[PDB]
Amino acid sequence: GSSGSSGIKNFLYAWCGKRKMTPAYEIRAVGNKNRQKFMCEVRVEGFNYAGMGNSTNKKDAQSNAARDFVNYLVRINEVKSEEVPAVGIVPPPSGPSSG
Repeated sequence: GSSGSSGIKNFLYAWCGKRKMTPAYEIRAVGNKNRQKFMCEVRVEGFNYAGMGNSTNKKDAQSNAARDFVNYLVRINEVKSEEVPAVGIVPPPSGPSSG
C-alpha cells in the first residue's frame, strides 16, 4: 500500500477489513417519475443498525450510507471519533429528518 486515507468510504472498509468484515451496499429506486432517487442501505453482520444513505446519484448515496453507519458505531462505542475523518464538505440541507 502506497496511498493515504482521505474519505468516509475508506474509513469503514479499513475498520471492517481489520475486523474481518465486509459491508454490503444495496441501491434501490424510489420517488416520483419527474424526480427519481436512489436509496442505499448498508448492513454489517453482528450489528442490527443499518447505515441509511439518500442521494439522487448512486456514487453519493453510497458515500452517505457509510457515513451514517459510522455514526452509529461511535454511539454503540464500537469506533472512536479519533479515527473518523474531519468534516469539511457541506452538502445541502435538503432533507427533513432524513440524514
